[PDB]
Amino acid sequence: STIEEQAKTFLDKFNHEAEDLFYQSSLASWNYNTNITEENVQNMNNAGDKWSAFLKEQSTLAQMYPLQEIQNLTVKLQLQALQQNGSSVLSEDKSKRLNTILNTMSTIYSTGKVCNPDNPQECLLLEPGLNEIMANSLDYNERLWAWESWRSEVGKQLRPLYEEYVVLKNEMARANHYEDYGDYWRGDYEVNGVDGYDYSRGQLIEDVEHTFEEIKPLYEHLHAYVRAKLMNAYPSYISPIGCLPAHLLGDMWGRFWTNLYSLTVPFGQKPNIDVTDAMVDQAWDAQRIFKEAEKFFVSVGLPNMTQGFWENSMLTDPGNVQKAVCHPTAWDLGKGDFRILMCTKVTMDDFLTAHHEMGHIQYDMAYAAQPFLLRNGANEGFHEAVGEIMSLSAATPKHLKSIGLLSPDFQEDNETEINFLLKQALTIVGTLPFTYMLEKWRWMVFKGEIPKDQWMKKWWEMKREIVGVVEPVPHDETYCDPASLFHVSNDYSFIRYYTRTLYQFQFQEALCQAAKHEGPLHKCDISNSTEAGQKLFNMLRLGKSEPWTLALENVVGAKNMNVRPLLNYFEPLFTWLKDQNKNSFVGWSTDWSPYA
Amino acid sequence: GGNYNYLYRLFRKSNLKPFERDISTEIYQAGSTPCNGVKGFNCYFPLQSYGFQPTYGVGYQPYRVVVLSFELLHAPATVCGPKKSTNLVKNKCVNFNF
Ligand SMILES: *[C@@H]1O[C@H](CO)[C@@H](O)[C@H](O)[C@H]1NC(C)=O
Repeated sequence: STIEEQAKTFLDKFNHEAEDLFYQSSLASWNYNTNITEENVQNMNNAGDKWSAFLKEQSTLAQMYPLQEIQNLTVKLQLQALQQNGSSVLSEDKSKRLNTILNTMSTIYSTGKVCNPDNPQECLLLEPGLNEIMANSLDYNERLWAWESWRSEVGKQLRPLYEEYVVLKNEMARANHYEDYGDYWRGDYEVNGVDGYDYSRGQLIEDVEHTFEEIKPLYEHLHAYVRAKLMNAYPSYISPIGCLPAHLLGDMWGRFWTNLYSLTVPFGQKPNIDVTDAMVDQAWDAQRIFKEAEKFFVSVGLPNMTQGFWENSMLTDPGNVQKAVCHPTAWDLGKGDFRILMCTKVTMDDFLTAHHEMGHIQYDMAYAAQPFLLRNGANEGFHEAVGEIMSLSAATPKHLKSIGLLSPDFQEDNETEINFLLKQALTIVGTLPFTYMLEKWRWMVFKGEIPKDQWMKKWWEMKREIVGVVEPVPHDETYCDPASLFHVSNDYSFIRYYTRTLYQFQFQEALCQAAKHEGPLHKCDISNSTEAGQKLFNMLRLGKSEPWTLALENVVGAKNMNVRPLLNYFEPLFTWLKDQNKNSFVGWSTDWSPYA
Repeated sequence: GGNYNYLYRLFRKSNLKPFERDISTEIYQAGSTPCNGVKGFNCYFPLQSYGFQPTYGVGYQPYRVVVLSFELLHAPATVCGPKKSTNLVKNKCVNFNF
């Protein structure tokens, strides 16, 4: 008879058990994180296995509804969220093979072990050591050797595994009403409900590169300045016509260029803004750090955290043999239980980390009234964006002086502002082209357009053309270079790490207009601004119940995905670089290589 | 470890009358498929047990609630509040409410 009325009853029956079972699983995971021991291992085992073996029946029964007639949008979305069969669309043997291949690639990638040929008794791991040697040093031979070692003894076995992983995943997508794995990655980023806010999978596909050309000159100016600094430092190791090699960046895969700020610092005479002395001298412990960090949150307008979070959650000093994980995480156990997991120290870095964690807690509690299936952000790029906005607005010297963390007689000038802008850019814009090229290559390889053999050459040529990174040493076809990365053997969509920064400044820009603040965007602050909190919370409380296209309307007034505020942020840096690369050409030619 | 000794009705065919109590454990039939007292294609249990724990947040922890309803039926009144009395005095013209 009825199919939409009983859908409500089925959803309620599922949610009532799902909430408490997820609470139990989260409690067990938190207990083992606090109690790293054998006894707490079976706790997570018997929580997670029960959760999966119970959600499997909920997924099974959530197909008896012909989801083409339910009038309610929320009910339809909730039922579709469970109508997916996950990876249970292939055969049992195919699924077992896929699980085994993912397990073996995950185990292999986490077993870095390369010795020096002269001393084969000292291998090195991806832990500090091998990475530390090539990340913090002024050398060209040993750093290149380490770069080759991590990409040769580990980069050869990942290719056969990835070759079967790609084809099996694409076959699963084809059996899953998807042309490829890329559209499955974008299945979440597709809303087809209310008119005017419809988003298709190809919209992001053809919009990522549409807005990419605008950020090209900003990256090119920084690239030219870094290359000129490399001439100033490395004698005749980089061609001015071309570009700098890969391993000389400072990172194994060239994601970040922050470690190269030491060799590219314009004005090192003025010290960077550090309040470690201020907090240490005035006796600021971890609890005082949290208390002073939440003052900004309550001044913006976010509600104060309830009692119980300060008690159940661990804060600082794991201390004795009872160890604890130091990974900053935000726990939403359910039933009104929120907790933090931190190893807080007396540091500005820990200050910003605590601000990020508080932002995560606030956004997690924002959608508390949502159902179990809708207690999440509108998309994947809002939690981290909200977390980093507070860190951006807390590192401003004006806020530090406001909270009495800086000397009131400060004489901040354009020199230190330019230096801080350059340092922030070296971390922010230094990864956006790399993220774009990696995501584009993954999309193309999962689309099947490029054959199995034509993998390395296309990747290298498009990295040279877009990012401008040349190969310090020649590479052969059997190398699987992109596979030697964290979010390639763990099945992680990496486009999410691209839009959120573009959202961040937009939000900041909007917050700037919701700040009544006149001046530079980096000095724009929302301290004591209640409107900035109310406008944000009006969308934060919505959660995933509303489309993210509709969600991105109460803060920024433009639905279009255009990179307005990123260039506005680095305007002093852009105008200083224009006066810097006057006699040095901006750009690169894909014709010069260190080996040829 | 989790207390599940308190249950609440989640589904019933008809709403409760003013001052009405339902304790029947009859299996609910959400859909049009009748069930012979067992869960099935469209049958679910009306009663759900809370999972009250000391670690639960505000608004989820158990609360003891007592409702006092006062009735004044035509029968003679039985329950009335206390009446306080003062001290007596003598040999002075006063007014009294013995
Ligand atoms: C942590 O686990 C150990 C067993 O490995 C147990 O003896 C101890 O009581 C536990 N501590 C807490 C706080 O649960």
